[PDB]
Amino acid sequence: ICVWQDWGAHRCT
Amino acid sequence: EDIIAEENIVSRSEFPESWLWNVEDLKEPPKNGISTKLMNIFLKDSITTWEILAVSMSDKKGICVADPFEVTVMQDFFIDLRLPYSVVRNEQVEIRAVLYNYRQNQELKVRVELLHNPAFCSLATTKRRHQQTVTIPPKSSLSVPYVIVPLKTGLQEVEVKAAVYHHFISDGVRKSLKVVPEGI
Amino acid sequence: PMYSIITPNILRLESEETMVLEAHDAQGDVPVTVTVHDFPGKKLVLSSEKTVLTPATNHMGNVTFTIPANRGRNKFVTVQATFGTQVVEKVVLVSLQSGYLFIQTDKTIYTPGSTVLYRIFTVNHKLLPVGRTVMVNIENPEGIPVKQDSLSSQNQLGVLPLSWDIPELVNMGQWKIRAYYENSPQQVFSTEFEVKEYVLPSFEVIVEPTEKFYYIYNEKGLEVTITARFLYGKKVEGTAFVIFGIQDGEQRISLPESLKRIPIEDGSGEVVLSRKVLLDGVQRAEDLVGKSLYVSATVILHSGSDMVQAERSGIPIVTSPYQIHFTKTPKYFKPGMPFDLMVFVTNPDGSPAYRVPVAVQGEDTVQSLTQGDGVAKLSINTHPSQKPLSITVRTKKQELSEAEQATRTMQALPYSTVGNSNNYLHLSVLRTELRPGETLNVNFLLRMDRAHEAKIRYYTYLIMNKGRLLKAGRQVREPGQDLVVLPLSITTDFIPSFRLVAYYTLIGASGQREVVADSVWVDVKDSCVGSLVVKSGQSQPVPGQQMTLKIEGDHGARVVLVAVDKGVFVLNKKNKLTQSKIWDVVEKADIGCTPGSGKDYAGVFSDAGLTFTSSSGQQTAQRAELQCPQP
Amino acid sequence: TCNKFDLKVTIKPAPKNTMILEICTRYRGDQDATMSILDISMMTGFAPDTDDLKQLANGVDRYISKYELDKAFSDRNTLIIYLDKVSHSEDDCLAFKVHQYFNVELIQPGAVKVYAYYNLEESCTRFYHPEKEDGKLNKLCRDELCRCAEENCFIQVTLEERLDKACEPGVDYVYKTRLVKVQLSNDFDEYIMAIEQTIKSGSDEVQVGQQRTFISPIKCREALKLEEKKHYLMWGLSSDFWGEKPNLSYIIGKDTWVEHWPEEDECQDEENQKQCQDLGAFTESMVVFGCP
Ligand SMILES: *[C@@H]1O[C@H](CO)[C@@H](O[C@@H]2O[C@H](CO)[C@@H](O)[C@H](O)[C@H]2NC(C)=O)[C@H](O)[C@H]1NC(C)=O
Ligand SMILES: [Br-]
Ligand SMILES: [Br-]
Ligand SMILES: [Br-]
Ligand SMILES: [Br-]
Ligand SMILES: [Br-]
Ligand SMILES: [Br-]
Ligand SMILES: [Br-]
Ligand SMILES: [Br-]
Ligand SMILES: [Br-]
Ligand SMILES: [Br-]
Ligand SMILES: [Br-]
Ligand SMILES: [Br-]
Ligand SMILES: [K+]
Ligand SMILES: [K+]
Repeated sequence: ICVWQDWGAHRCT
Repeated sequence: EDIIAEENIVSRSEFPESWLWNVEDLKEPPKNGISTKLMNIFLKDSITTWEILAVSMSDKKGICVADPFEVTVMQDFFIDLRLPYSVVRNEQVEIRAVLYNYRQNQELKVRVELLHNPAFCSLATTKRRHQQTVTIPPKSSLSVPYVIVPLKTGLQEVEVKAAVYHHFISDGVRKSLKVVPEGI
Repeated sequence: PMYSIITPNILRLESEETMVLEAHDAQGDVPVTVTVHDFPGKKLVLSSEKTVLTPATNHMGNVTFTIPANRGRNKFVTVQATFGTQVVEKVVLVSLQSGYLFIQTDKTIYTPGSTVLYRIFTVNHKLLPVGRTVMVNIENPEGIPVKQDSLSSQNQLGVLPLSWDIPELVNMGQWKIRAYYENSPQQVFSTEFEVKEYVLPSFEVIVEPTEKFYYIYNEKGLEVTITARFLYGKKVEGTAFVIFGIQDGEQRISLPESLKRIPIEDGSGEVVLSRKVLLDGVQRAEDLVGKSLYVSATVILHSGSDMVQAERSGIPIVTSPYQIHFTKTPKYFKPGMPFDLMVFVTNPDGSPAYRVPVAVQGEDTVQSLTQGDGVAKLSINTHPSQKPLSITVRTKKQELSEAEQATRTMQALPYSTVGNSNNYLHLSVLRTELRPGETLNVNFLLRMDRAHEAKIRYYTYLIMNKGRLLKAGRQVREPGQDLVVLPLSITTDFIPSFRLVAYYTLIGASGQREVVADSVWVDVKDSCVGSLVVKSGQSQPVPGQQMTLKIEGDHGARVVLVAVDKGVFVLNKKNKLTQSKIWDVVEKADIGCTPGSGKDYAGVFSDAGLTFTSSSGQQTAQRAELQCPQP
Repeated sequence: TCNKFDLKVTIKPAPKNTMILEICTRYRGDQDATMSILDISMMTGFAPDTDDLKQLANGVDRYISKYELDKAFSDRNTLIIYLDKVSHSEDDCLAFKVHQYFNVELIQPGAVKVYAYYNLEESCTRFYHPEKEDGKLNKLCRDELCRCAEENCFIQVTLEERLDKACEPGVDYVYKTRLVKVQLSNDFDEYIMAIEQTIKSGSDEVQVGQQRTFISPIKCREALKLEEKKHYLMWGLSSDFWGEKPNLSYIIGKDTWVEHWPEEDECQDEENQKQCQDLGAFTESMVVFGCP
């Protein structure tokens, strides 16, 4: 459900 | 006597294991891109299910193998003649003619007959018929055995005809077995 | 100003292939000339074909070229693309493979003294008709040629009908028809037929276990029903003799204590292999797991005039009714990003198990049901650690107990970045039954840092089907967008399967250009590209009765027919031509070798069956192998 | 050929025409055969006793299906007896009565076949008949060629009919004979005749007082009822011979006339007067007029 990063609509947590 | 004469009975003889080895082009103007070819075939004499396999080849669409298509060919009264694959010349063998009655109510009084073939020795002669009368109940079968000695090599033919007393019901079958030489 | 070139891993002669040419970070019209050369020297093969990449269409286009047959082992070509003054050359493998040969016989089994009727279907890599010369041999069980033809299918609409008379004196056994294209004698297509002395039986015998496997702990043992009916449909009355055995690859163990004589009443009979008899026959219980049982039934009619023998072999002895396979799942992952598993679940015979819950262990109770073709999509998130990911998926089918549920573990390695940069691409689809005439959404998921994300304004994607480039385009992207969706139209051209391989490029941290790639493999539902249906008019017929055969198919199609007595298949049902046997052969020929992704960017392109070669040095390694690696 | 099973089949009259069929079988291998089949066909118009089959059926290690057992007596021209095993050390025997529910002249030999369930190709068939050696149809074989002897035994009396019959080119010889010795065997009986008058001489240029053998199937023995020392009128065909004249024979077939010629003393009785003056007149007319 998510990508580990600090931008974008699908950040983790 | 009120029974069909042996000579008024054409035996079934066309029993190929495969046939309809045919090629056809779908020329007919298409309805929905699909063209429908009609084909007038005559079914062979075997009492089975035939499986029909069509394969098409197209310049634009390529290769298509269809699902197989089955046709069952059936009769209510018939003979099944169980010949072996081959027999050795001058050996006495027993073959069976199985008579089927798939009628629901009628029990059948039938006259069965092995026809004379000078290629075989049997109780059928040129001037004497080898015939048996039998009564088959509905929905059942009866084995009628025949003892023959193949006197001549090659592809040879065995023929049996049956008919029911008082009714226009009959069947005949003629098939082949290979007769092979003895040796030492 | 980076110029790239993309072609298949393996090229083909006298077949049209596409070269996708791209100018990255360039202005104005860029003239491109593409020439194909022989490798060890310069001779120039075909060449030509001219394009101009325009800024209007975004500096992306293609050339369509056809390599002619010029004249041991591997044949290569050096392929050059001149972007202005800049030369980008790539050595690429070449296949002599002309296409496919399928062979049809009229029957599965023949007696001495009869005719084998057969046809060869000559098609290209696209399953379309070609006229080439074909060499066809009939060989005996010993493998000695007994009839040898060389013919051309030119102007024959891809159909070669032939025939052979089997002599009266001939060795019985498994005969073979082997056929190859003249240009490609390495690649032989075979079929098989039996030669036996026999008469046709009048009835068939079906032998059916109640489960398609034996659970080793099942006290009931293996229960089998025997059905017998005449070829014309009626039910058989008789007696069956039934015997069980064990099979451990080539070896058979008959269990004589299993021999049973049962009545066949109303066409039906019932028989059990007891668990004790089974175990007493092998002089432990788990050691049988992996083995198989067979069951041999002989039916005699009450008349005694006919007798039929049948066998049901390959009943797997098992500790689970399911098998989990990770063969459709990429073996590499992108750290930080979601990892998708196409779990494939089968019944122990190899047939796809439908409607079966699967879940990953740990992130456990998520759950997902398998589709019609027995696959389920499961997605796990990964942490940004360069570490081998181990995954365990289990069955969660209720009615089964914990011990009965299936289990399988896989390992996926991390996709290694260009310069420890952490720039990744990840592609994703839904796993539902995909038919042609449908739209499929391809998700592009980006992973890089906020500071470098704005550089990526597009992704290039590539569709590979049946060994060639089917379609290539661009998926545009604006800064800040995690996901961009591509709506890809699925046609009959996509039929058996296809690979989607996408990349983006940029000039990252400290002067060095970088290519980041991912790939996904996608199944497409099996059918013909067109249609073919045989039916009767109306509708039992009597012997010698006329009837109408009705054939519905494509316009201008050649249709070839047979009719076989079903008595023939009772003696032998092996080797029969079917549409899905055809597709399986198409799939074995795929030049792409993995379910998707790769070791790195080059590893991605290569495994999907593509070369990549840029003007600024980044490239796929050379492929000098015509077949995929062995695992 | 029976190299996997020894099979012995005898049919004898019970000690309305009722006989007893006996089948004895031996497996010709190392151990016993597991489940095996006896496929039995009946002689024309014969059916086994239902209670006899029920005795064999209720014997340990035999099986006869109930489908078979509650059959209407007369619809049983074939049956299977299932054997759970066949002994390799001694002959495993069975016996049952068979009744002639249908009386027909000329009855076809029955047959018995034995084989193990798993190999039908390797089987043994023996035939049986109340009057035939080894239940075999009569044939006459010379090396490899054979001719069927299941032909009719002899032709079917008044004057005129004989003279019309005997004067065909197809009728090579016409003899008055004396039966000198009857040589009975298991298949072909031999009747040694002395030729007393050659009423018509054909390709066998035999002189008067010389002996020629007449060969006739064992089935014809009761119908012919030839006796030693009695006299016969006999005509037949030129194709009915057997041997090239040192080991020569005559065949009594469908185209052979055999008739009792009453001796001088018997002709004086008032039953043979009609026959003897017809036979006396036949010979005179055949000698004198010939066959123009
Ligand atoms: C290479 O370019 C050609 C033409 O420039 C492409 O053909 C186009 O593709 C569509 C299908 O998506 C066709 O229906 C059109 O005729 C073409 N477009 C137009 C209007 O020019 C071809 O698809 C390209 N090759 C690849 C592999 O993508
Ligand atoms: Br035919
Ligand atoms: Br036809
Ligand atoms: Br053509
Ligand atoms: Br051979
Ligand atoms: Br089966
Ligand atoms: Br970030
Ligand atoms: Br491919
Ligand atoms: Br489509
Ligand atoms: Br950039
Ligand atoms: Br298909
Ligand atoms: Br119509
Ligand atoms: Br005994
Ligand atoms: K598919
Ligand atoms: K019993």
